[PDB]
Amino acid sequence: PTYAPKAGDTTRSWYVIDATDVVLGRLAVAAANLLRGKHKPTFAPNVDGGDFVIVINADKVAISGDKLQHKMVYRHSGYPGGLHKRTIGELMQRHPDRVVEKAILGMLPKNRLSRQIQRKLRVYAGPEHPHSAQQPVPYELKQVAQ
Amino acid sequence: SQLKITQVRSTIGARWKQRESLRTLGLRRIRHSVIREDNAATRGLIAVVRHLVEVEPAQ
Amino acid sequence: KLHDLRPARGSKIARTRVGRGDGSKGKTAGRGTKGTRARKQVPVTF
Amino acid sequence: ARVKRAVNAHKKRRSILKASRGYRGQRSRLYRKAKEQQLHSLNYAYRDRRARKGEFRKLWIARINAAARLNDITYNRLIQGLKAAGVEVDRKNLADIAISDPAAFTALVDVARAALPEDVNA
Amino acid sequence: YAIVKTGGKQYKVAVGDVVKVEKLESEQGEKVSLPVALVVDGATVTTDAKALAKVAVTGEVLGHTKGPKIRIHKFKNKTGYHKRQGHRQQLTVLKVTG
Amino acid sequence: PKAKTHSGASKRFRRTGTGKIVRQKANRRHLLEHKPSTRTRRLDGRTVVAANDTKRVTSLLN
Amino acid sequence: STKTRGEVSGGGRKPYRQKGTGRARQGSTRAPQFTGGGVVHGPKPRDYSQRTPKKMIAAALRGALSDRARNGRIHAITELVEGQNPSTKSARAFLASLTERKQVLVVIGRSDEAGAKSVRNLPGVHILAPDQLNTYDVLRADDVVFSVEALNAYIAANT
RNA sequence: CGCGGCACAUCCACCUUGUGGUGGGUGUGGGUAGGGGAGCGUCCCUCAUUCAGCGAAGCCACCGGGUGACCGGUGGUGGA
RNA sequence: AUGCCGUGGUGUAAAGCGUGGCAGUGAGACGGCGGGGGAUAAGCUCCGUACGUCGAAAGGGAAACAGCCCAGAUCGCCGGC
RNA sequence: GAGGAGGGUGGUGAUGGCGUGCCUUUUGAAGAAUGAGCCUGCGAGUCAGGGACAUGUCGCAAGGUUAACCCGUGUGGGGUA
Repeated sequence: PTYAPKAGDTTRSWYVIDATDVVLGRLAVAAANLLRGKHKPTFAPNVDGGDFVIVINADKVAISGDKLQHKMVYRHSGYPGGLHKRTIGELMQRHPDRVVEKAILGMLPKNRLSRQIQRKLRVYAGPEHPHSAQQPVPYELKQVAQ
Repeated sequence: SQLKITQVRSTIGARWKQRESLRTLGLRRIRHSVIREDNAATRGLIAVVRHLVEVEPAQ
Repeated sequence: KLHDLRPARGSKIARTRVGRGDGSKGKTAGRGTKGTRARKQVPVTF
Repeated sequence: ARVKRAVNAHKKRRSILKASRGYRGQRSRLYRKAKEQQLHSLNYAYRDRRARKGEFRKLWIARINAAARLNDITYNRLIQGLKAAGVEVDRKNLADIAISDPAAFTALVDVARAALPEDVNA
Repeated sequence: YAIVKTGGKQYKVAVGDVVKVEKLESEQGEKVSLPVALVVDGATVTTDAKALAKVAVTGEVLGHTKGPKIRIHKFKNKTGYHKRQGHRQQLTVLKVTG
Repeated sequence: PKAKTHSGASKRFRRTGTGKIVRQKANRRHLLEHKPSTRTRRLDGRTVVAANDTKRVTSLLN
Repeated sequence: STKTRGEVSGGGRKPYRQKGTGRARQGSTRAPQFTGGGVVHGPKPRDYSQRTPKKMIAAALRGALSDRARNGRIHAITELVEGQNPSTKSARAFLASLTERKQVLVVIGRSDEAGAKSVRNLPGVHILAPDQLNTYDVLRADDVVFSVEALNAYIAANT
C-alpha cells in the first residue's frame, strides 16, 4: 500500500518560474502539476501535497493580439445584467496576476483541496520578488522523452 | 491445413444466423481459439462472420 | 415407534403460501395483471 | 392459533438497525428508512470494490509516471521495455519500489532503456 | 528482499514477513517453495529466467484464518428485485523466511 | 357441494370409449340449394375435437 | 371458531363520506383492518375425519403388533385380580415386575370387576377392549399386554 | 485471462451403477410478469429425551458462526 | 441481391416435434433499413425484416443521458492483457 | 508497565474518488405522477364437499371402495344399497 500519506511527511519546497517568453497555457499546466505534486512519486490526491509555486514577470507573457482584443472575460455578479465583461488585454494592463491565477484555477480541480492549494499560490506581475528568505529554486519547462 | 479461429467481438448485436454460426464453430467466449480442419465449409461461415472473428492459420 | 415414524419420501408437499413476499411467490402472485383476472375469475365458459 | 408476529419481526429490526448504526438523522433510528440505505449502501459497496481495484491502478500509474519522469522516461516506454525484458512485475510493487528504493527504480529504468530497440518505426 | 508470485498476485516480502495469501494445498508446518518476480538486495536487480527459474521463496504455512465476512445483497429499483447472499474468502497465512 | 355439467356441452359433445370427444358438424340446416354434395359431405359425419380447446372442454363436461 | 363480517354487530353504516374529509375510503366500521373488526379467512369450525381404507388400518395395526412380537414386547398374560376385587398395588408389582417399562397398553375386554380399575392410576398405563385396539396406543406403548381372551377374541375376529 | 470458494446440467470411474451418493472434467449461472425445485423462523398438540429459582421465557449490549432467510456463546435486567 | 420450402454431407449441448399441467402477454418505445399517410415536415402516427437494443441489462464511452458505440455482472482478489 | 515507536480491535473522521430515495402503475421515472410524518401492535390467496381435472407417494391387483347407519369408552369393528 501507500507510504506517502502521513501528518508532517511533506517537503514544502519553493519553485520560481521566469514567465517571460512562455505561453500562458503551458506555464499554467506545469504550475498546476508541479503545485499539486505529480512530479513527485509520493503522490496522494487525498491530501494537500505539493510544493510552492512562484510566477515571475507575468506581465510579459506572450499572448496574441487576436486574443487580447477578442478573448473576453466574464464576471457575472448576481444582479440583473451585471455581466462584468472586460477584455483580457485590459486585464493584462491592470491585474495580469489575476489572469494567470484564473488560468491556473481553471486547470485545478474544483474541490476543497483546490482552495487549500490556491492559498499556496503566489503570483506577482513584476520580476523583483521580495520573497528571498526561503529557498527559491528556478524551474524551467521541458519535455521528457518520446 | 488447419486454422485457428479466435473470436474478438461479442454476439450482442449479431443476428441469429451469425450467433448460430459461432455456435457451430464451437466458440463460447471472446478469446477461445479453436483449431479447425481443412476449409471444406468454414469459408462461408467466416465470410459471413469476418468482423467478429480472427482467422489465423495454425497447426 | 412414533419417534421413528416417518412420512414417505416424495409425499407431504409443502403448501406454497402465495402472498408472502417476492422471494416466495410474488406480490401479484400468478395474477400478474390489472384486468379482470387480477380481481375475479372469469367463467371458463365465456 | 394466534402467533403474535412481533418476535420474528424484531429479529429483522434489531439486526438491520445495529448494522445501520452511524447513519445521520432518520437513517440510524428508523427501520424503514435505514432499510433503504442498506440497499443503496450495499449496491454501492458491490460496485465500489471493483472500482477501487481500477482506482488503485490509476494511482499506481501516476506514481510510476512521476518517478519515471524523474529518470527522464515516460510510462509508455517504461512498460514496453519491461515487457521486452520479460520483467513480469506488477504496478503495485513497482510503485512500492519507487518509494522504498528509488535507486532500484533507476536500475529498472536503465534496463528498460537498454531493452528498447531504437526508434518508433516498424 | 524479493517479490513473490503466487495466487495470481504479487507480494513484496522479506525475511520474516507474515503476509496473507490465497487458499492452497498445504498444512501446518510444511515449507512450500514459491516462484519469484524480482529479488532486490539493495544493489542486485534480477530480471530474467536465469534468476526467476533459479531461486524461490521458502516459507511456512501457519494460520488458516478466515477473511472478513462480506454480507451483500443486490437491489435494482421499482422492478422489485433483491438478491441476498454473502461471501467470506478462505485465506491462509504465509510466514516468509527466504 | 357437487359439480355441474354444462347442459349444452352434454347435448353437443359425445365422449367415446377412450379419451376422445367428437363434434357434430351441421352447417346445413338453413339453405341447401347452393351447397354442393361435396360441401354437405364435408359437414356430414362427426369430427374429433381439435386439440386447441380440449383442456377447456373436458372441464366444461366435467 | 372465529367471527367474520356479518356476525359482527353493526357495521352497516358507511361513515366518512368520499369528499371533503381527507380520510380513507372507510366504507364500513368493522372491516378486518379496524380494531375489533372481523377475521378474514379465519379458522372456521371444521368437522372432519380422514376416512381411510379398512385394509390400511388393519395392515398398519398388525404390522405394529408384529414388530412388537419380533422384539418380544407382547406379554399375553392370563388375568389380573385377587379373586374378584381390584388391587392396584398388586397390579403395580405384576406389571413393573414383568415389563419394567413406563408406557404400557393393556387389553382385557369387557370385564369391569378388576379390569379398568386395578390398572388405573398407573402413569403411562392405558387400557382398552380388543375391538377398539387402535395403533396410536400401540406405537406409544412398548410392552403390549394381552389377556388370553384378548388373543382369542382378536384372532377369532381376524381369522 | 489468471488464482481460490459456492451452485446447476452433462460426462468419466466408483459405493444400494435409473431409488440415493463419492472423486474429476467441460459448459453454464443479468433477469421483472410467470413456472418449477430446495429451505429458515414465531406459536401450538403428540412421542423420545432433556437444561431449568445454583435463575427459563421476553428484553438489552458485546463477541462469534452460516451462501442467505438466520443461529450460537458470554455478560446484564427480569423471575417461570 | 437477400429471403422462403425441400433435399445430401459437414458442425452443434437441448435448440425441435407430439401429448399433458400451470400462468403471463393481449397499451409498446427508439434507433438503423424499405415503405405509405403528411408539408420533400415533426421527439407524429400506421406497416415488414430470423435487424438490434430498452422493456426485462447492471458496467465503460457519448460532458450529464432507458432505446446510439463496445460489452451480457455467480462471489472474492491492493493481479495482468 | 508509566509515556512513546511499531502492530492490531472498537468509535470518530479530516480530505479525494464514485454515485439522480422506496413502493405502485407505466412503452418509459430520482421526481415536478400518486401514496406514506415516525414507532409499536392488528390485517389481506383460507376452508366444507364420499365435487371435477392433472400429477407424486402410499394400500389392492380385474378388482377396489363403502356413504347414511348399528355397537362400543378414545374412533375401531360391522354395514354390499
